[PDB]
Amino acid sequence: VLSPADKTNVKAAWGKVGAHAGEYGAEALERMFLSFPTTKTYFPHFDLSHGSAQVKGHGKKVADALTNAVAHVDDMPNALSALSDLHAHKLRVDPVNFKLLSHCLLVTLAAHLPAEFTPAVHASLDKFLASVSTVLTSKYR
Amino acid sequence: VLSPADKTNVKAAWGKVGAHAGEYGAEALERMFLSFPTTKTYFPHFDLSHGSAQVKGHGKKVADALTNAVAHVDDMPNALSALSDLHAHKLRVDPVNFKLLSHCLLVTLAAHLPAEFTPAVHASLDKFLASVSTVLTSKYR
Amino acid sequence: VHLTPEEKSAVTALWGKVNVDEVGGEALGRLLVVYPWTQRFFESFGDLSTPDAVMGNPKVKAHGKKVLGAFSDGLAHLDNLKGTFATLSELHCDKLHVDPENFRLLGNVLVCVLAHHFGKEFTPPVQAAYQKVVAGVANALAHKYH
Amino acid sequence: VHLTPEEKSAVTALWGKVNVDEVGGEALGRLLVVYPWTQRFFESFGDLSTPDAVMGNPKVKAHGKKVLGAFSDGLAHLDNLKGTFATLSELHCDKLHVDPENFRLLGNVLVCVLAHHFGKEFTPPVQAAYQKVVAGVANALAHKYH
Ligand code: HEM
Ligand code: HEM
Ligand code: HEM
Ligand code: HEM
Repeated sequence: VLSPADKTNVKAAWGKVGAHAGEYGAEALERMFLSFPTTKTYFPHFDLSHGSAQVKGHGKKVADALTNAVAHVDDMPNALSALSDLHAHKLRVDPVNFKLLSHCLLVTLAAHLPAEFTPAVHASLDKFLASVSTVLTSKYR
Repeated sequence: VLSPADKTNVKAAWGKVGAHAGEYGAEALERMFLSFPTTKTYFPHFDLSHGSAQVKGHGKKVADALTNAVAHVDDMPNALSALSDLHAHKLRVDPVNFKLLSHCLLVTLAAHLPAEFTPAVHASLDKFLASVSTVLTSKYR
Repeated sequence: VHLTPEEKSAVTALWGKVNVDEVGGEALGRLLVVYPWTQRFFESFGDLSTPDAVMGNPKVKAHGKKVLGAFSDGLAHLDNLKGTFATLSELHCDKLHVDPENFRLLGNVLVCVLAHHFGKEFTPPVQAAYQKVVAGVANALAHKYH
Repeated sequence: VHLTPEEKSAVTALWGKVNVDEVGGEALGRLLVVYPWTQRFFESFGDLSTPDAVMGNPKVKAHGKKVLGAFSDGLAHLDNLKGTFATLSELHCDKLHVDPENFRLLGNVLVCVLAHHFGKEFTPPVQAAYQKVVAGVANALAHKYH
């Protein structure tokens, strides 16, 4: 569960994030591709040069989904249920790789938010990406 | 998220356990310590020799807590609140281990149940040891 | 990998007993049941869409014998699983695009299947041995990956 | 493990810029903050029951030092970890009883702490190379486990 001081934490690191959401989406993915190459099995239809516009584009869309689950922290179920049926029924990404992309977005945030990246915030954002990963893998079986 | 089917399957199976549930629960630990020797780092007080009282004893306790989860299947959180506290606050076993012992327990069912371990039984038992695992690790952070 | 010869025997012993075929269909099948997102690779196979359907699907069965055959293979050659499996490693990266994590899942399902089939002959020690092999063989299949 | 020339070179170069006792302290402590069941080995150390307490706990910060310092030295045997680490592996299995999952948890909070430290100098390529290093050191820690 996220306490309610987790929520504070997430809402006011992501509001930080603001209007770089995308770009940081994008870098997260690059980080993941380079540092964990097996994730690239699920992208064999992308050009995965860096700065592709497919990576771009996907990074945006990952960060607006996270943007929508920080708006709706208290019911991310209901908020995410579109993209949980997508990844359950369609995309079928093995659940391990949700910790690898959570890893690289925490690294990205840490890289870009040197004032707001406290211990306490680390902790809350780690938690928050674990919950969005469980609500994504929720409908898998 | 356990279907009605799944319930059934699982009542069934653990039904069929019976009164060997303690014996079973020993042999799953055994299997765990031999196959995934890291897991012994949480029991340097025990004697983990084949036939150990101590493991037999523990294994009874595991078993019974699982019998209680099956009783309970609609309000596991409840029912397993104290041992969620326990393991959170006290034992502080890393959540990767939970997997390890749930596969060992499958392993032991498989070995004892040549009839009732069908595919569909296997899948509900895996989902059900997963959701046990999730409850026991819910209060860690 | 690293056996003990009291582990290399208990593996070779039991695997003379294995139907490949049979065990191979069963392993694959259960994969696909238990962990259905695995069926992302198999969409050319036919209807997967509940348990009897996956276990009696003849295309499951066929492929299930292919892989356990190659698994077979690698038992003959224990102590260099990477230089056995490197071609097939390459393949399931560059052609098939299979996450290695699916190697681990089948390994565990296999163990499942051995236990169900052999009963109280698949003791704890034998398990342990078979664990080290399947972990071995996953790791050997993932070697090629970039 | 094996890293390129250019991999190795980019590890070595950042690390020259690292204050081993501050980064050691930081990573220790954020271990114990973000994954609070890590706390189980440490309840000599005194008052862990907030993030501020942890981070400014002396015994924390000495222990950090001393783990990082070892890791430091390690970076100079990156062709030979497992021999580097053999006897610590040992230790930490047979007398410390540390489940080697904590090794990996420390290696990914180390990474997060470089990034916070270095900002945009901790590029994706340089990430990647320390991920390789952090994994090597875990698995060399873990090598003598039984
Ligand atoms: C934090 C967790 C993640 C979030 C919030 C999330 C989000 C999203 C969103 C918004 C889409 C676009 C769906 C508009 O098409 O329908 C999608 C698609 C995509 N996802 Fe997930 N994603 C996550 C993790 C993962 C992981 C770990 C991987 C695999 C390593 C992955 C692989 C994919 C792929 C293959 C697609 C299709 C993309 C092309 O075809 O567009 N996702 N994701
Ligand atoms: C199904 C998953 C689990 C079930 C149901 C469960 C249940 C229990 C019960 C009922 C106890 C006794 C609590 C009386 O002491 O209260 C216990 C104790 C303990 N558990 Fe867990 N447990 C699980 C998994 C694990 C795993 C995966 C590990 C470690 C690999 C672990 C390590 C222990 C330890 C170290 C004790 C203390 C043993 C004393 O020293 O006797 N547990 N568990
Ligand atoms: C034990 C581990 C495994 C072994 C030894 C192995 C072996 C093989 C062999 C021998 C083939 C035929 C190869 C064309 O023949 O040159 C193959 C292909 C195939 N395997 Fe693997 N396999 C392994 C596990 C897995 C897993 C767990 C998945 C995914 C769930 C997988 C998905 C593929 C698919 C999609 C092909 C192509 C299927 C026909 O072409 O559509 N394999 N494997
Ligand atoms: C980079 C990974 C690590 C390295 C290199 C490392 C290295 C060391 C060194 C050099 C010692 C002193 C050994 C002499 O006492 O001999 C030690 C002791 C210790 N480590 Fe590790 N360690 C690592 C990770 C961990 C982790 C993650 C934990 C648990 C969370 C851990 C728990 C301890 C404990 C409890 C001891 C005993 C401390 C004395 O008793 O004060 N270590 N470690």
